[PDB]
Amino acid sequence: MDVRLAFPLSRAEEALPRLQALGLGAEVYLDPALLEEDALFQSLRRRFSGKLSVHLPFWNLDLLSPDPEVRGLTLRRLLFGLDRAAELGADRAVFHSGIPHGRTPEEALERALPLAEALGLVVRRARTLGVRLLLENSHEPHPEALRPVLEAHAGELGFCFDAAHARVFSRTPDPGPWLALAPEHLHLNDTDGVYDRHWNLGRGVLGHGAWLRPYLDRTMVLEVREDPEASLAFLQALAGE
Ligand SMILES: [Zn+2]
Ligand SMILES: [Zn+2]
Ligand SMILES: [Zn+2]
Repeated sequence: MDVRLAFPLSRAEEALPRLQALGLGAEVYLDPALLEEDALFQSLRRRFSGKLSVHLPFWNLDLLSPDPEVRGLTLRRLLFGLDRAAELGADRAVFHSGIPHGRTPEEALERALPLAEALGLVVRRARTLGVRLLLENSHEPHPEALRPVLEAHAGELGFCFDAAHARVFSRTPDPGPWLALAPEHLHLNDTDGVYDRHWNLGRGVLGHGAWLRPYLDRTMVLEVREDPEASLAFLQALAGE
């Protein structure tokens, strides 16, 4: 199994020893404040070899923001993040759609093709660099608003499924409709069904045993804020039956 630990670049020193010890890959979140810090990228690239992907910046970003300066910043953040991903030898880079929380299905759907268009330069940059670009669900109420973005890009854009985001932020809490988008990348954790807890698998309400087994051959990222061993042990028991 390709199982990776999520951590911010800002906590790499702290997460690396634990990665080694558990034989995990990495998905590194590119702290916007740290994007220009050449030495941190050099240090990481030397100190880790093993499968690596990145989470592109996302906080307060949206390619379709009504604020033109936010749109500009968002584009710069995604493109620079992709440069850094390539430097770290990342296979994949994950990003959010930028959709605000609480849009209606109609509002989310209307953003789909404008988003596909706005992603033109980002998809092109990823292609040039040899980095696979993945869109993750966040606040979309239903997977139908992501489907046209994927289709417009005709296989050049992949999907990362985060089940907790569907459960706590969307109007489609069941994993089924989201799984129908064929995620190649899974963001794994558990939640109480109220907050995006980033707890270990087995600790919450998502019932991964009921739906996750078919996806164990895909890249899985433990997006867990506590020690991730319990999730790795969950995955291993799931894999053995
Ligand atoms: Zn994410
Ligand atoms: Zn996620
Ligand atoms: Zn989350």
